Amino acid sequence: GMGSSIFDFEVLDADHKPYNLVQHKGSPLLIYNVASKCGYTKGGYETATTLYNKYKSQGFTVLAFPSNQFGGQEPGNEEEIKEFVCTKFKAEFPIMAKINVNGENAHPLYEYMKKTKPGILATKAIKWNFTSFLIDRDGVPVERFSPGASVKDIEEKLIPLLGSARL
Repeated sequence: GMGSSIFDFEVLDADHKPYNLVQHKGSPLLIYNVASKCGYTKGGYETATTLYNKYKSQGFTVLAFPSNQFGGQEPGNEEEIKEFVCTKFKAEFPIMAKINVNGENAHPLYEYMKKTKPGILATKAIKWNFTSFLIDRDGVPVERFSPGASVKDIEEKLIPLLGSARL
C-alpha cells in the first residue's frame, strides 16, 4: 500500500511552500484540519496553541491546516470564511496554506490520515473545526481529536508518544 507515515506526504507552509513535515520525526505531532474563521473556535485553539508550545520542546507540533471552505465540502462549514472576514486562521503553530481537509480532496497527507484512521464514527472523513490527528513519533496517525477536546484530552494520547512509552 501507500503511506508508511504521514511523512510520505509533502506538507506546505501557510503559502503552499513545501513545509518540512519530517521535522516532527521523533516526537509525535498533532496535525489539525482547522477551520480558519474569525473569533470562533472550539477549545482546540487554546488546546493546539498550548500543546504545540509545551511539546515542540520535545518535537511535537500542532500543524494547523486551515481548511479552504471555498471548496464547499469543508469540515468547519462552507460560506463562513467567504461571507465573513476570516484570515487563514494563523496562530502560534505551523499553520499551513489551508488545504481541502475534507471528503473531497483532503490532501495526500490527510487522505493518508483519514485513510489510516477515518473518524470518531465507524467511519468519517473530517467534518469539524480543528479536528486533530495524533501523529506519532514516526509520523503515524493513531488518533484524531474533535474540536471539543482540549489540551488534556489530547495530551493523554500524545504524552505516551512524546514520552515514548512505545508499548
